[PDB]
Amino acid sequence: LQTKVSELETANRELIDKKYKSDSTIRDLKAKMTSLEEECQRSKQQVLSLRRENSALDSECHEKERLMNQLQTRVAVLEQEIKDKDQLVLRTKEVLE
Amino acid sequence: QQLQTKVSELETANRELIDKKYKSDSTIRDLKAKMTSLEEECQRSKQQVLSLRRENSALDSECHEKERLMNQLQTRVAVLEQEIKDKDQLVLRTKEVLEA
Repeated sequence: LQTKVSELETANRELIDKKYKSDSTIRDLKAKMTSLEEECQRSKQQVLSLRRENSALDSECHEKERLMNQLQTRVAVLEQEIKDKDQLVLRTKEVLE
Repeated sequence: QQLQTKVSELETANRELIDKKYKSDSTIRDLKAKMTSLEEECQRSKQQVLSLRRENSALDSECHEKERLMNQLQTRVAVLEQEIKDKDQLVLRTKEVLEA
């Protein structure tokens, strides 16, 4: 009789107490997620920053190499100019005999 | 205490809580799933950052060696350009004596 009233009072008090717990779980999950998407956004910007830095270094390595081949060519030209001038200095010394 | 109207009221209150509990549970299941993908996404960008930091250190060392060989060459050019000037001046002074 009044027996089923008690089984139902326990069931209700249990549901309301579970509703408090589920609500705080939702509040906690939403907060744990806000920090997480702020973290993911930070690393996305960090990746993009590092990709820009890498492109910059790549272009810089290209220019350095371009300038280097130019200097190696310049050295070869000057090294030959020396050889030709030393030989001219040698032939002048040789004629004064 | 002769009326079970509290049963009819306690059953309409309970069935309403049970239906709300289904909705709250799927919200929790959906938040937990949205978070698992997000944690996986963050882990993927962490490895992408680390990969890009390795790559950056490599390019930096490479740019440093290129800059080092360039300073060496610029110095070499200056030495050779001076050797030329000194030899041309010797050739000039010999020409000058052969005139006087």
